[PDB]
Amino acid sequence: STVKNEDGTPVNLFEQDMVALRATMHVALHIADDKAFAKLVPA
Amino acid sequence: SKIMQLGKYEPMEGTEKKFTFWADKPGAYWVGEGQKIETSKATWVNATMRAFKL
Repeated sequence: STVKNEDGTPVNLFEQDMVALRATMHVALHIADDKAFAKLVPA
Repeated sequence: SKIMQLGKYEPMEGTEKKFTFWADKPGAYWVGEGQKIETSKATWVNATMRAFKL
């Protein structure tokens, strides 16, 4: 649905003879202590 | 019987017989790379024959 033919119709992989690869991953992040980090910045 | 001489026999158990034949065959399309492939269609037709008693 996120790619459209010239005529504006959505791409159909079967009726249009196409192949497509999907890659997916799940990732989670947590800061255990908001105070444990510091930054040096140019004045 | 000259009909039995020239014609084709057909095994017929009942007093009636059914025939079915292809009539239409699908078309074919030139399609550009990645173009939509147009559909096509097959078709058939039926015929029948019945017996009489001498």
